[PDB]
Amino acid sequence: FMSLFRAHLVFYRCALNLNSSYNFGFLVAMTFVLQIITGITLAFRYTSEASCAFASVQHLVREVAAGWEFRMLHATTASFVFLCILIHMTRGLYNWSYSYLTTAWMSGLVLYLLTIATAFLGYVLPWGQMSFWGATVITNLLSPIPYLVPWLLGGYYVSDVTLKRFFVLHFILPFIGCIIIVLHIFYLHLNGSSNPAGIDTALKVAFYPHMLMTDAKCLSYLIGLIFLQAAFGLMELSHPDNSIPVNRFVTPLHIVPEWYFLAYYAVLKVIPSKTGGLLVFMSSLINLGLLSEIRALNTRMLIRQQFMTRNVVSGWVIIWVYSMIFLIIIGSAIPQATYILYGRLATILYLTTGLVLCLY
Amino acid sequence: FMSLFRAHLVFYRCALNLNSSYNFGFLVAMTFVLQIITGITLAFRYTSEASCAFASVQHLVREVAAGWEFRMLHATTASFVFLCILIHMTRGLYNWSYSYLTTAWMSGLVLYLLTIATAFLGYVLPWGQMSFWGATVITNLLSPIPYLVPWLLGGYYVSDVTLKRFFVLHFILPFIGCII
Amino acid sequence: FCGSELLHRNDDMGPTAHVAVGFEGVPWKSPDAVTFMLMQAIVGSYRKHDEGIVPGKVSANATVRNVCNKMTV
Amino acid sequence: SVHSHNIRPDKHELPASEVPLYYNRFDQADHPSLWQLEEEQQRKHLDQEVTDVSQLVEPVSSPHQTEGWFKRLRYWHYKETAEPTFPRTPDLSKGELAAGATVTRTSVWHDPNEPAIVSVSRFAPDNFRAVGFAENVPNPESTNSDSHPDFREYRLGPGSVDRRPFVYFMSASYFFITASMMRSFLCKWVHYWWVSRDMLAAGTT
Amino acid sequence: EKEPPHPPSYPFWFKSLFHSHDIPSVRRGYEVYRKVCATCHSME
Amino acid sequence: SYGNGTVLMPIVRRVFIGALVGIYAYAATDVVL
Amino acid sequence: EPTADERKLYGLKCVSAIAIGTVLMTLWWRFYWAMYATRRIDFGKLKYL
Amino acid sequence: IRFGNPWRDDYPEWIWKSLRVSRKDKDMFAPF
Amino acid sequence: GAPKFERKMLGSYPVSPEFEMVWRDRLTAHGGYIQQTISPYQLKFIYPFWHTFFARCWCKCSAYAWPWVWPGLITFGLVKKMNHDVEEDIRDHYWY
Amino acid sequence: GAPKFERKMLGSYPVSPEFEMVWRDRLTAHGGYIQ
Amino acid sequence: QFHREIGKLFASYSNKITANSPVQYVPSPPTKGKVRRALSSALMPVWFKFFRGPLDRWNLAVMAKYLRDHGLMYDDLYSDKEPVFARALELLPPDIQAARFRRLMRGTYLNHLRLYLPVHEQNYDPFIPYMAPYVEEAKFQLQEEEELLGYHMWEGVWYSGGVTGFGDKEPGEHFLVALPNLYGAGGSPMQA
Amino acid sequence: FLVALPNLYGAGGSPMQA
Amino acid sequence: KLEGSLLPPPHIPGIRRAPREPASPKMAGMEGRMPVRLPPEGSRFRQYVDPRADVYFPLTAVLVTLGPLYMFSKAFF
Ligand SMILES: CCCCCCCCCCCCCCCCCC(=O)OC[C@H](COP(=O)([O-])OCC(O)COP(=O)([O-])OC[C@@H](COC(=O)CCCCCCCCCCCCCCCCC)OC(=O)CCCCCCCCCCCCCCCCC)OC(=O)CCCCCCCCCCCCCCCCC
Ligand SMILES: CCCCCCCCCCCCCCCCCC(=O)OC[C@H](COP(=O)([O-])OCC(O)COP(=O)([O-])OC[C@@H](COC(=O)CCCCCCCCCCCCCCCCC)OC(=O)CCCCCCCCCCCCCCCCC)OC(=O)CCCCCCCCCCCCCCCCC
Ligand SMILES: CCCCCCCCCCCCCCCCCC(=O)OC[C@H](COP(=O)([O-])OCC(O)COP(=O)([O-])OC[C@@H](COC(=O)CCCCCCCCCCCCCCCCC)OC(=O)CCCCCCCCCCCCCCCCC)OC(=O)CCCCCCCCCCCCCCCCC
Ligand SMILES: CCCCCCCCCCCCCCCCCC(=O)OC[C@H](COP(=O)([O-])OCC(O)COP(=O)([O-])OC[C@@H](COC(=O)CCCCCCCCCCCCCCCCC)OC(=O)CCCCCCCCCCCCCCCCC)OC(=O)CCCCCCCCCCCCCCCCC
Ligand SMILES: CCCCCCCCCCCCCCCCCC(=O)OC[C@H](COP(=O)([O-])OCC[N+](C)(C)C)OC(=O)CCCCCCCCCCCCCCCCC
Ligand code: HEM
Ligand code: HEM
Ligand code: HEM
Ligand code: HEM
Ligand SMILES: [Mg+2]
Repeated sequence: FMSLFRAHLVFYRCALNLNSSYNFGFLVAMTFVLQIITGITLAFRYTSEASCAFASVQHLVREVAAGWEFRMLHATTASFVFLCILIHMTRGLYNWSYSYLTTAWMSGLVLYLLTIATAFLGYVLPWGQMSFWGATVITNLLSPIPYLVPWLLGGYYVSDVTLKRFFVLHFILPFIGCIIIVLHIFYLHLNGSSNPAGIDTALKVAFYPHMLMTDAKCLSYLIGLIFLQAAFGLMELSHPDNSIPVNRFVTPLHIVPEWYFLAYYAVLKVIPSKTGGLLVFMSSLINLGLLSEIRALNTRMLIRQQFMTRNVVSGWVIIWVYSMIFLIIIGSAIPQATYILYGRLATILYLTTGLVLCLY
Repeated sequence: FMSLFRAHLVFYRCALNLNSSYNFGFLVAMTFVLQIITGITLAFRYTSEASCAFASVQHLVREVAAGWEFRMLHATTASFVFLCILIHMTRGLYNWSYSYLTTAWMSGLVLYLLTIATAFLGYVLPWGQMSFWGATVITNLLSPIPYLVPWLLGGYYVSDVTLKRFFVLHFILPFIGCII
Repeated sequence: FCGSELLHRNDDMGPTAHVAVGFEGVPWKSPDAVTFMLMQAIVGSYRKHDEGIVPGKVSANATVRNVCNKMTV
Repeated sequence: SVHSHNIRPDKHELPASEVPLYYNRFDQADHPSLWQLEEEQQRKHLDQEVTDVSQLVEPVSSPHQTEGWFKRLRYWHYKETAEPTFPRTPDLSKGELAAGATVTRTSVWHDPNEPAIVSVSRFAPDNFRAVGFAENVPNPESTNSDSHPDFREYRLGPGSVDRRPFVYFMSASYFFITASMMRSFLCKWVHYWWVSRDMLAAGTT
Repeated sequence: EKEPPHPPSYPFWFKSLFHSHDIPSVRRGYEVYRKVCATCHSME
Repeated sequence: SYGNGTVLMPIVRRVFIGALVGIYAYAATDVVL
Repeated sequence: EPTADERKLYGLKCVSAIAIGTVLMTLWWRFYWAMYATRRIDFGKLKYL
Repeated sequence: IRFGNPWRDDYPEWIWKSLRVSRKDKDMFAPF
Repeated sequence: GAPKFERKMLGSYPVSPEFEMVWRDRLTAHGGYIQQTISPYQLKFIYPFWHTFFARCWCKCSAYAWPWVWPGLITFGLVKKMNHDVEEDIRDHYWY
Repeated sequence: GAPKFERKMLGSYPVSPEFEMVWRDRLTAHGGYIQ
Repeated sequence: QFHREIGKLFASYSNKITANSPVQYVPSPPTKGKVRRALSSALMPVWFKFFRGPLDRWNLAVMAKYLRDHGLMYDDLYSDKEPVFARALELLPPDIQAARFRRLMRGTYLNHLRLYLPVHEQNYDPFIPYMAPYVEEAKFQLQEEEELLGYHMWEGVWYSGGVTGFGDKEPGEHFLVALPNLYGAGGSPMQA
Repeated sequence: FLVALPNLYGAGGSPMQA
Repeated sequence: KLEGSLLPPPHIPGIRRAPREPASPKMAGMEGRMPVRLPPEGSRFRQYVDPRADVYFPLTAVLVTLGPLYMFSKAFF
């Protein structure tokens, strides 16, 4: 396999005008590696038994040498997984990368859904108040689908049997993801990568050493920022209620999931209908997938350069980004008629921008 | 990968005088598959906590639908893994297969050691008398090697911490075997 | 001595490329000049259309042997 | 390749033989060798000296073209719309282009005072060139601009100090820092594997 | 309901990157727990 | 088109479009009409 | 969390070391960036040496 | 205003001058 | 990779496996060129970055102004107007 | 596979990937046969 | 014979199209309806003056300044991964192909440095359509091939000869035909 | 093994046909 | 003399020349800006264009899009 290693990581030729916007695929991969290493290590001392799960995490931190380091690194790195993915996806929408890298885009979307499901499974394991009540709610939005809920839990409620099986699934899915990363890379190197200017060019150079040293430089920043946040606690990435034991007969005063799920949780909150809110979920994913066939939606021949430079009409991806930020604020607020009004305003922009990306 | 599938499982040419002595490599592979399927299924309801491990196996058999089938299939198939391997190795020694299939023989020996270690880890999990006292003894024969014992257990005796880590290793090693 | 490259790319002059590489050497009167003469002979030379009676694949010169056996052609 | 073309009929994007989008004025040479004379007798804008953005040449193309709801970009050239059985005949007197289906399925190439074999020899794509070709299209002499620096400004020449010792002390320092980071992470993993603080105390009695 | 008010920022020594706990004050707070709070609250 | 084996993506395109036309038509009849 | 002091003292040693290595890797990257950023390519004829 | 404006953008004259500065054959760190 | 009419090779030696991706993207140098490169051991490699700093910074910041900053200021303003109407709506319903 | 002096092919058509193992064990039918 | 009845319906609709097909060029009918072409003309003097007009003019200024900063033409922005444009590039004469090669090299270098060209190197019109004659001939060649050879969904042998069997001709371009060999040194399809 | 799988794309080839 | 970026073509036997538009008058509001052409003389677009509106476009664009949405949202949502 060493001829494959040198063909794809040493002698592979790349355009000279690459920059840091093309380095975040490597960073995501490295976050998976770090999670697998720290995750397996945590598994040696975790207990899936509901009556003792919450206690096994605390005892791990308070009694075991270096136990605090593996617990806090696993929690912090999870946040960096989703930040890197977000920047990774936004580059593609800025450069219309899916125009000719079609199966790379689709394979990526599957990886995104796999990572969402993995993170949701992991957040239930510590078995605090937010673990229990967040799983109860998010698993009810899927109630319109018949009998899709009572079986995944194996009971009449998020009981102790659900926790045992969420542990096994959480263990397994990341390694399946590693298989799909191989397909992702297959579809990319089939066509070759694009560049920031959106042109064909013969001014290319080998990956090693020029481009390999840019990936290495970015890795340093990632490791330093993870350890900075992990060891000092500068930002508030976790909710305090998950430091409280589960109580099935007392709901917390404010239920909100992790930040990387907040925006779409707000969209589903401002739509009163429960069935209409789930249809909105499918339409959004369908729109992202349809971009793989953007060449065929109009007979005019497209170009990769979108001309956002010095342009006062901006671009649709930029307008989406600010609508997402606006909704993260709404999702973190107490329900109030005024918040609901503006939340619906932003939801329209959040959805319309996706649809018009298929037009040109 | 379909050209590899047809090249090695459809058009691959073999001598006409093969017989059943050359069929036990396939059978071993199929036993691994069956163990992975039944093993993962058992893991959905097993508890590594020493104070409740023994009880979780019994409750699995006595209360859960079809729980007896997955428990007894996993235990029986393990015995057939070692019987097939034994017949598989004996054919090689009868025909001096290692004469020219050198790296096939060595790679096989590594697979044999991996399967031995996996089975030993699995037998401690139900946490009965033989689980505890068999691990205590077999882990003392390795006492001549310095400090090779107190760390694998993480304690002064086959305690509750050893059981948690034997579960993770037992989970992982079979998939490494599939690579080899 | 400047370490640098000067290359003329031309795809309209046949399938054969020509290249030369150089190191800084020593002057006539150097106490090490004789050794440079010898090092030149250890690397030696080779022509595909004029090997002689010793086939290049079995030459004693290691450089010739490695070049002639590359990709079996 | 794994990419298909999208040549199909379309009711909103009419065929280029009817709506060209690009500026539809072209000159026509009897033999393409004549373009070499045009390239030496016409003047080029890039040979004049201008100093302010306001003095740059104005394009002959119009900005008003593509229209529609949520259509962000407003100027295009080419399309893959299918051509019909009987396309529109180009008007050569107005400078219109004749190429492809508009040569094969029209009588645009007939000339009363010439044999057909001679007339149609002038309708290959190399025979047409858009107005403004010689005055505008650049042909660079280098990738580098004389207004920008290159290695002549930055090269270390005679009298310079050797850099090898510094380059390898840079790389060695990175590695003894990265080696220490790895050794510490492994030692912490081994500690985690060893007995905990609650069990070490129970053994003391 | 409404959002509760944000509490003020008191200058606790430990809030700095470079600072440790103030042990003399930790000792006195343990007397307060033992003689006042422990009558109704557990720390299991 | 003729000469390539990209044969599933054209099917995915027609299913996705159809699905979108049905979602936004089922919502209008419930809110507007 | 009684492990707060151990956590913070280890972080100072680590974040400072990593930062220094980040500077060194920046220099090593720009070392290779300059050979292609200062490169000259001429079409037709050679201009300058 | 030239900055950010597609109708006027160009470098001011003090940036074109900085690109013309020359330090050929100088090395202040040579003693190191 | 490259188009078929560009991938065609002039030589006949076989493509080695470590070079499979190189030759999948072969491109003909139409017209030719002359290349000059200096060894990195004989170049100043940090000063060039700062020598061109002002020009590079102008180009980048000018490109991003309209498309990113102008929508950001509008989003910031909407965030303030929203928070000003929430407070007034709480007092028109709960305060006496 | 077979020895080099047996693997040598008489034809020139390229070996297809699904047949890689077949031609790694080519053997000449010395003397011929009727089946 | 249920297949012969369906074939009769297809045939009736087919003969109707032919009997109503003209034998010379006829302008296409207006797309938009009369109700839509009346509102637009009534609101045009106000919509065009203050919105659509300045939108068109800003667009062309943004495009022209970006291209000129890099020394590029508009037609340089099209990719050789389009089958039509790839065929057009094969038909070019040497002089036009050489100038495009050079502009693309120079523009990648300028985008890498992020340094503008001087104003006196930007004095040219970037919107000259130098590819048009070759694009229209390419479209004609590929429309013939599709109508004469690609009018039916043909069957084939599956996973044989390096291809999947569903239409691909160049080998090893889909995952289920990846990794053609386990031993050996491989080879290039261009050296068969 | 460390030189197994020479190519990811293409149709491969035989060393006996070089 | 001629509109746009064209110059008088030289007379070369064998090259048929397309007709070229002559230069047209300018309007107020383009001083100091990079030139972009106006619609042709005989055209409805020329009767309605005014380069002075380019300066106000950054605001007009925000109002036609976000304006209606804000008023519709403040009335029914
Ligand atoms: C000394 C005293 C103290 C002071 C000193 C300082 C002290 C502190 C310590 C020292 C700090 C400095 C040390 C030296 C640093 C040297 C290195 C350096 O300069 O680095 C810059 C350098 C820039 O890269 P480059 O190659 O030079 O140029 C790339 C081009 O810019 C790419 O451009 P392109 O044209 O090639 O590509 C097009 C497009 C392609 O797209 C992309 O590349 C991807 C998308 C880019 C945009 C990102 C935003 C979208 C994502 C949103 C995320 C939302 C989060 C959700 C949570 C919200 C919570 C509320 O990208 C863009 O458009 C990029 C431009 C974006 C401009 C954004 C403008 C914002 C305007 C804001 C207006 C606000 C208005 C309201 C104001 C109100 C108040 C008045 O980046 C690096 O080297 C990266 C190193 C680190 C790797 C990442 C690891 C950490 C991951 C987390 C952070 C993620 C963001 C990281 C940046 C990403 C950039 C793409
Ligand atoms: C290798 C060298 C290195 C060393 C050795 C390495 C050794 C390891 C390597 C592996 C060795 C073992 C062999 C593994 C073989 C694996 C199979 C394989 O290779 O197949 C490739 C094969 C491609 O073969 P090919 O030869 O490249 O080309 C085939 C044709 O000849 C030509 O076709 P084409 O080119 O025209 O188009 C092909 C296109 C065709 O594209 C499609 O047909 C679309 C496929 C993706 C659809 C979903 C994406 C999102 C779309 C929007 C949302 C839609 C929602 C549904 C509603 C739709 C409207 C009704 O396919 C792709 O784009 C590829 C995508 C990659 C899929 C891989 C997934 C494998 C199965 C595992 C799935 C696990 C999912 C976990 C995450 C979810 C957990 C909840 O892929 C397939 O065709 C299978 C597609 C399977 C799709 C599964 C989608 C599951 C998720 C659906 C969405 C559910 C959302 C629910 C949300 C609920 C919220 C509460
Ligand atoms: C805020 C945090 C970020 C960092 C600080 C801010 C960033 C700038 C810091 C200053 C560094 C640059 C100094 C000027 C350039 C030096 C190189 C050079 O060519 O200069 C001469 C050159 C002209 O000379 P020439 O005669 O033409 O050519 C001579 C050479 O042969 C030309 O040959 P060459 O071009 O091939 O290169 C010569 C080579 C040779 O250079 C040498 O002379 C060799 C020096 C060997 C040592 C290398 C540095 C290692 C330091 C590591 C830390 C200490 C470790 C020891 C233990 C510490 C224990 C506490 O240069 C180097 O290798 C440069 C070494 C210095 C690297 C930068 C180190 C900064 C951080 C230091 C502390 C560590 C980080 C904190 C963590 C620790 C504490 C918690 O002039 C310039 O390049 C122009 C100078 C103007 C540029 C400076 C602009 C500064 C203001 C902008 C930044 C403002 C703040 C950030 C704003 C953005 C965020 C809001
Ligand atoms: C009793 C109360 C009833 C209330 C309900 C409403 C009742 C309204 C009755 C009105 C009756 C009188 C007016 C009738 C007009 C009829 C027009 C017509 O049918 O077309 C004729 C005619 C059709 O002929 P055509 O041949 O099709 O021509 C089409 C054009 O070619 C088009 O193409 P073009 O190339 O010429 O144009 C360029 C094109 C392309 O331009 C571009 O792409 C450029 C874009 C640049 C954008 C740059 C933005 C940068 C700044 C970003 C700022 C940050 C944002 C992000 C941050 C967010 C943070 C959260 O521009 C556009 O696409 C324009 C976009 C307009 C968007 C407006 C959408 C408003 C939606 C309001 C909500 C509706 C409900 C939603 C759902 C609710 C839940 C169920 O069209 C025209 O001649 C043009 C007329 C255009 C008029 C547009 C504005 C109409 C406004 C009406 C009043 C609305 C009031 C609402 C509030 C009321 C409160 C009480
Ligand atoms: C068996 C491997 C080691 C494991 C045990 C040791 C602990 C491991 C932790 C690191 C220890 C330090 C490394 C050893 C020193 C190496 C020195 C050496 O011989 O190098 C030769 C040289 C030394 O530097 P040099 O090139 O200047 O030396 C030239 C030769 N001299 C000086 C002798 C004339 O290094 C290289 O060739 C560098 C190659 C490029 C690699 C760049 C490194 C950055 C990494 C970026 C990618 C991210 C990696 C993470 C992947 C994760 C995947 C899941
Ligand atoms: C992309 C990969 C992964 C992601 C995104 C992820 C995410 C998470 C998250 C968010 C938590 C909850 C942290 C908390 O709030 O306490 C968690 C916990 C956990 N994860 Fe992971 N994980 C990944 C991989 C793995 C793997 C591969 C394993 C084991 C093989 C693992 C084992 C565990 C365990 C045992 C816990 C419980 C301990 C705890 O909650 O701190 N994880 N994971
Ligand atoms: C585990 C998750 C992922 C990993 C490990 C990963 C990895 C990579 C890597 C290493 C690259 C090449 C380097 C780079 O461009 O950054 C890349 C490119 C790419 N990725 Fe990802 N990716 C992931 C998720 C995604 C997602 C979610 C998408 C889109 C929805 C996506 C779409 C793309 C595209 C289109 C490219 C090519 C960009 C271009 O060349 O223009 N990937 N990916
Ligand atoms: C998981 C364990 C193993 C699996 C799945 C496996 C699989 C196979 C298979 C499928 C074959 C070809 C069919 C056959 O001859 O039966 C084979 C052949 C062979 N195996 Fe195993 N094997 C395993 C363990 C071993 C062991 C333990 C040895 C020796 C210590 C070994 C040595 C050999 C040899 C020498 C051959 C070639 C026999 C011949 O052609 O004469 N294998 N193996
Ligand atoms: C070659 C593969 C395997 C072998 C030889 C093996 C062997 C064994 C043995 C001998 C036992 C003890 C049975 C008893 O006396 O009760 C056991 C138990 C167990 N194994 Fe496996 N195992 C294999 C694979 C796996 C895998 C892949 C998993 C999970 C991913 C797994 C999960 C379990 C569990 C949860 C138990 C405890 C339940 C019980 O003791 O009945 N096993 N295994
Ligand atoms: Mg199209």
